[PDB]
Amino acid sequence: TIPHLAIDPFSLDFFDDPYPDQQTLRDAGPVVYLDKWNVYGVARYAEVHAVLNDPTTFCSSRGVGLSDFKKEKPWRPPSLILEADPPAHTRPRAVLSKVLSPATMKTIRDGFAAAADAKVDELLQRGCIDAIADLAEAYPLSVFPDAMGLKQEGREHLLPYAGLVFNAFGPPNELRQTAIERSAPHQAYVNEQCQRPNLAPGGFGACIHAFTDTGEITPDEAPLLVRSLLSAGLDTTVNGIGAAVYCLARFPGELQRLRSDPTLARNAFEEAVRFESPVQTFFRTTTREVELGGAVIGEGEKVLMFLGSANRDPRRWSDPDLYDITRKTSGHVGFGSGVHMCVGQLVARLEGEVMLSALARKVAAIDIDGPVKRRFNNTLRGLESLPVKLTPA
Ligand code: MH0
Ligand SMILES: CCCCc1ccc(C(=O)O)cc1
Ligand SMILES: [Cl-]
Repeated sequence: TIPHLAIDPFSLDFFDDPYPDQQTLRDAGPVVYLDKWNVYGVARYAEVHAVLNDPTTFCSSRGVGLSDFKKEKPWRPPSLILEADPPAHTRPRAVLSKVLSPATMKTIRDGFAAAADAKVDELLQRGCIDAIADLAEAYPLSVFPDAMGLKQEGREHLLPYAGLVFNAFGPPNELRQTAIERSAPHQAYVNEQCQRPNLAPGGFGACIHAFTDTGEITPDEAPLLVRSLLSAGLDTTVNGIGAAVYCLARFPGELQRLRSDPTLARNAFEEAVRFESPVQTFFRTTTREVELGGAVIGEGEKVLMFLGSANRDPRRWSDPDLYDITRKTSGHVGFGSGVHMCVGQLVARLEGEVMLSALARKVAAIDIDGPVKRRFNNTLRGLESLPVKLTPA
């Protein structure tokens, strides 16, 4: 009654061109079974959205990766927010919400925007750049580690530690095993910067530690909460900004509309998050037998959500394969949905907005002038190299 497919969604063939296989998964039915890894899969918008908004049935405490924490030891201590269900999740989420709050964005907006404008000026003087290393990576590295309050030395561990966290959500393929086999130096760096003494005052990390007085989190919880932001806060925005530049390179008609109204910068980024979905997939675990779209799913089973596929489901979106910077993007699941919805989305949207704003005002054309290279990750989608030529406005 549930179709069985042999598609491996964690194979290099799938990462290269996931959209044909994603249509196959959507059209096979609301719920499929993935024989390769012995998990259920949901790829339409309706079921992906329903799983995300039923945290009691589809829990996160047994892991949001393939590994089931009731069966295998986690490779690192589980996240206190990402891999926690209510009520345990509520207090750490509230703290992170207040740290990354609307009121907090007012404190950083001018600095984030100025660094965005400075970087575009620096790239325009170079002309032929790599939009990944020189922009998608360079810009967030110049604002987020400082916003975190991190020291200057050692920041080369941040992106490797991030790509390790997102590879480790996947199955035990070579991508995951090769990452974990090199983890120790990055884990040691990250775990040290989470201690209150090593975080500059006024930064995100210090603010989390200051929330131990309220009774929302204890002092021993604060280091793992800083770890969350160092795990989720950098590589996702890199891939998001990378995707936006990619989209503007592939759809010059949208760059022209953006140039003619730079207030579209925020929705241009949001649409790139829908269109590319930097976070492609992750898992939930069923706490009971549950009927999902006419198919019953036993207790203790892993359910794989295709977030990128749900952001391109024609049953929910009009012309989903088109990059449209004036689309009503509200309702996309690129930031998740429900109680776990990305608590750092204001930081991501801010970085994306001010960077697309800088490009909208300073750049007249973005032309790909070199081999594009994809970066392969079990959970992240994005580019390794994007050779582009920037033409000043
Ligand atoms: C500064 C911090 C920060 C930034 C920036 C950030 C940027 C991004 N993120 Fe995202 N992310 C951050 C910190 C988190 C946390 C701590 C959590 C876990 C929240 C919870 O309650 O479990 C999270 N993000 C949760 C999520 C989830 C939902 C996970 C789940 O349901 O299990 C998604 C899909 C996500 N993110 C995507 C993205 C994308 C896409 C971007 C950027 C374009
Ligand atoms: C399922 C991946 C969502 C992004 C993410 C990664 C890590 C954390 C964390 O370390 O808590 C949170 C969210
Ligand atoms: Cl770690």
